[PDB]
Amino acid sequence: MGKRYVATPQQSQWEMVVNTPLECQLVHPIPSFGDAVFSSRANKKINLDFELKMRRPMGETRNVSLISMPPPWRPGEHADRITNLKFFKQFDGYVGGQTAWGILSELEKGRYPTFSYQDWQSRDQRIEVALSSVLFQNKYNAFSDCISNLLKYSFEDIAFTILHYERQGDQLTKASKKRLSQIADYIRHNQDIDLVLVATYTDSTDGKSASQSLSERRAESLRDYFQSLGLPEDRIQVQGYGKRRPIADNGSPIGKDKNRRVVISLGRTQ
Amino acid sequence: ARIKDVAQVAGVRSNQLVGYGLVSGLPGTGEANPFTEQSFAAMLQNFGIQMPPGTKPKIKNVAAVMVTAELPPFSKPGQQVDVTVSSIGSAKSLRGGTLLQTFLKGLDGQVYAVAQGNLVVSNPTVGLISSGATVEREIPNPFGRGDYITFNLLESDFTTAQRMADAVNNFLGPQMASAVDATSVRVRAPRDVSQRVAFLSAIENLEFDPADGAAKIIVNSRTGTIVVGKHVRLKPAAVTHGGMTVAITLDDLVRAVNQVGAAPSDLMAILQALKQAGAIEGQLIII
Amino acid sequence: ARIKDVAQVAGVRSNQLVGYGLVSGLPGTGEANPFTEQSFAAMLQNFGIQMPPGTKPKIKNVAAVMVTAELPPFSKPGQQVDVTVSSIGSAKSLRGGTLLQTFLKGLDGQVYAVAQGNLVVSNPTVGLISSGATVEREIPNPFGRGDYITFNLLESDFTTAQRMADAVNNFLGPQMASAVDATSVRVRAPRDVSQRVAFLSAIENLEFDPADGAAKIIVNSRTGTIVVGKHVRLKPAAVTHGGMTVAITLDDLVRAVNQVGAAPSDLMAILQALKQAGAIEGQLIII
Amino acid sequence: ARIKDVAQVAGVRSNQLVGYGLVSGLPGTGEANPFTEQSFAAMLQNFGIQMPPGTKPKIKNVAAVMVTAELPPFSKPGQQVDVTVSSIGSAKSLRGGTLLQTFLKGLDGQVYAVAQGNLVVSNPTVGLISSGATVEREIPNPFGRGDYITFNLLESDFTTAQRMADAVNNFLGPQMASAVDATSVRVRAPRDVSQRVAFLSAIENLEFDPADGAAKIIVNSRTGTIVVGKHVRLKPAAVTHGGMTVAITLDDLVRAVNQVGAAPSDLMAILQALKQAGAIEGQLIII
Repeated sequence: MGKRYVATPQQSQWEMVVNTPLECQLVHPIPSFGDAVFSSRANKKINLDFELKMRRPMGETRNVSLISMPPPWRPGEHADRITNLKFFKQFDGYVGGQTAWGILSELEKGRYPTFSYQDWQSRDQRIEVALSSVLFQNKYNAFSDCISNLLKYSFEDIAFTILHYERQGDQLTKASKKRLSQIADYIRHNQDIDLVLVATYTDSTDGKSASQSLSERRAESLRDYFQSLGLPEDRIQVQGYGKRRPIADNGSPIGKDKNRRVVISLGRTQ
Repeated sequence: ARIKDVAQVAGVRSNQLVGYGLVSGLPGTGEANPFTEQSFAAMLQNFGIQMPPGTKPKIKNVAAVMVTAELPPFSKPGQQVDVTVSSIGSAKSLRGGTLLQTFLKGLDGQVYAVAQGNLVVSNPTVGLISSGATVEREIPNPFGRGDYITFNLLESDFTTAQRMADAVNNFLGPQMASAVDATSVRVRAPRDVSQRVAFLSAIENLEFDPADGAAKIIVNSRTGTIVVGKHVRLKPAAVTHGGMTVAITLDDLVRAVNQVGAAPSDLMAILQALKQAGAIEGQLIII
Repeated sequence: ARIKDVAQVAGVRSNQLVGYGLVSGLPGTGEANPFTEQSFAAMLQNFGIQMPPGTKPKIKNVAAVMVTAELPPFSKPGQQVDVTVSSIGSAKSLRGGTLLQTFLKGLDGQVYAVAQGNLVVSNPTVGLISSGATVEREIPNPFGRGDYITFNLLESDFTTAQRMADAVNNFLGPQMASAVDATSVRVRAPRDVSQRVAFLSAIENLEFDPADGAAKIIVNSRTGTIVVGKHVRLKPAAVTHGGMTVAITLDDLVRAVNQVGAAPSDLMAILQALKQAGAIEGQLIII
Repeated sequence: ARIKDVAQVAGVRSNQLVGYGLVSGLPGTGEANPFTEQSFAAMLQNFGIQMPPGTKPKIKNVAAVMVTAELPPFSKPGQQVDVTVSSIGSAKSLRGGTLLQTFLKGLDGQVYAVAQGNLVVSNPTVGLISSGATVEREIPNPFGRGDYITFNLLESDFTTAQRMADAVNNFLGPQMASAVDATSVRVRAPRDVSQRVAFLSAIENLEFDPADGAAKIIVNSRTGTIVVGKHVRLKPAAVTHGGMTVAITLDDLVRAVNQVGAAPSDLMAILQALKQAGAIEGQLIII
């Protein structure tokens, strides 16, 4: 007959593979076919990716039909046509946007999301791939909890940061300390960040030697802080530019405060 | 506890078969009862030997017995089940006997099995045969009908029924199982019989915690054992038995029993007084 | 104390089934009573063996018994319940016997179970079977009817009834449970049977403190034990028993009993004198 | 466990043959029963010796017996099967006897085997012959019919039925075997009888793990042995038997039995109290 790939109730299992404030990964192994992976990542926007990863790669680009088929143990219920996708050659199947959340929802109701398409490896015959809802509820609760505990900013949102200092003292302002805490959280949870560039520089109020001394003291304090997060010393770079290179009109009270600033630039190895 | 350990599927039942037969090959420990001789004569007529009327067989190695078998659910023709053989006349022992061909009848009067074999007795008048009865007929089953299957709890309880319903819903999905009373839980099942067996295989292995149940005190009035269940509480009181006074589970009451000579079975009468005074938070059951 | 420990749901009742049967396979400890022989002959006729009239079976391994089973609430066909087997003739022992097919009738005269199995006796004339009776019929229940469920207290008390009402109201909300007398508490329940089981599951596990109850003194006139409950107060008096005088719970009175020889059961008569003099603040109950 | 170890092929059955015969060559341990003498006289008439009517043979080396044989499936004419020979008269011993020609009849009244040979007795009234019966007729078989073969589980279970279905599907391919109930599994088979035997040879040797089954406690009420299966759980309770109190598998209960004198068979009555209190998660079966 036809080839249907689904996990029987004795085989169906869901796992939370990545559970960190930077990524969530819920994986359902489809026996004899591959994996179904839901991934959510720390970001400012709602994002979910569903990837149907196949052991044998996609032979050709095919139109795929996504249906919400009821399980066998639900007589009298009809199937809902969800949508039509396109699975591309030598790529994992991808569903994103509202449809991935809809797949999760149809699994929450106890149904089977079924992808139907003509398989190139199977003499161009129609095959079905279903996601089992058996043992889904607890892992969906864990997935929702992890999504709740996701950072509301990505690497793009913090990779470049400019912080400001108070008029009198060596401490950062309140907002600058908050942004530094955000940077520290992202760094402490991300192991792929390799480079930190720190460029402190100050206002023209003090003398040139005094400006350089203040800038270097601030740079060394920030370098020690970045060391405290766990990065090795060979990765952090710190430089104090004193009162040179002003970005704002020195002399105005606001301009001097602008120039009293530090640049922090992160660099990752994805 | 697995669902299959604490519940049974509705419509999947056993049936009881009963029949009359003779046990031969006894070392002179048979009967002389009129019905034994009558049955023996009829059996001999079935083989071509017909004694003249009024002839006394003088048999001593034959005993009349009652044969009982329980037919398991989904029993198919050709299978073998155990039979219990019990003497109904005056035979001293059935040890070493052989059960002759006996037809086992159901509650509707039809024959469903035939029993033979060798008796294994320890009571020397009751023996068992491990494959005595061969099933010859099938009993229809409502298992494959309908759009649901039903689990019947061995120990009826509202909380156990609801917890088993939650166990199925968590495993499969919402609105899948429902408790209809303290005993039954209905689970929606596939229409195909092969898929229903595969479905029931996954469901019957689910684990859940049965409820503790109502607090009870079970007293065996003829053996003397007193089983006090969990959640039984005895209110404090001054109990004077014999000549000594004690103040208040059984441990204190057993010591009060041991104070005087009395007897370990005198505790059964102390509980009844506590029950009358309202000093028991539970049910006192006498079996 | 949980609600399920100290109360029962109204309409969720047990039923008692009774029947007559024969126990076979006894080691020569059967009967010769006329009714036993008559029943044995009828049973043999049911299998095709009919003795001539006036024939004495001379059976010694068969005893006539009375079989009793209690049908738990929500009992479904196919379930098994315990049966108590008691001899009614003159059999010396039922040990090692086998109960033959007996039909258990309800109070309306209809058959609701069939009992067989092996007897387990310790009194050698009373035995029990753990799954003797198989339920064959259902008894309808008013549990799912109406807009409320009712809890019946095992120990009737106005304060316990009101405290259980408060326990439900605190858990769920105002105007949810009401005590209608010293025994019954009415709780509003869902109309759906599945939701009512889920609702009753949460309610029957609620904890509350039952009231102490009226102060009572329970005296077992045949065993001699005296159980003095809480809140019993004895007014001071000069009690002269035998030759010694004592002044006034039981501890002082037991010492007065021990002063003279007398007997530990002479205390039962001292209490009656105190009751007549109005020196007891409670109820003196004799069981 | 191999499939052939835990299952049987549907339609491939045994048949039971029964017959009446005489055993000669006994050292003076024969019978004098009227039917023995009647059969002996008829046998002698079959050889040309006819005694005048009313002549008493005064035989002492001949005993009347009942001969039983089980006909294995696919039994062909010329094969030999075992026979069990049991005395039905009053012979003291069958040791050293010789079974004379006896015809073994099926359930339809036709002769399918003839039994002779030498008896091997240990009970001196029951003996066995290793090749007593020679098969003379064939019984037709439905094995080669249809488009599938069916396996009947010796121990019925939904999980064992489904696991055996998966074992065949993994070995051969998808949609090959299906479980139709808790006992039967249907496997598609070739139409040719020779290919079906070759096919069944590969399938019956498949290995799989039978399920544990429902948790049960088996009590032999007449021997005293108590077999507690896997997955049986006893809920904690305070058990007072005799004069000592114990708290809760059998190991603790056996120690409580050994505390008092009592008897090792008093444990059978402790379990029944635990069953009544709902402290057993399983089935208490009495055999």
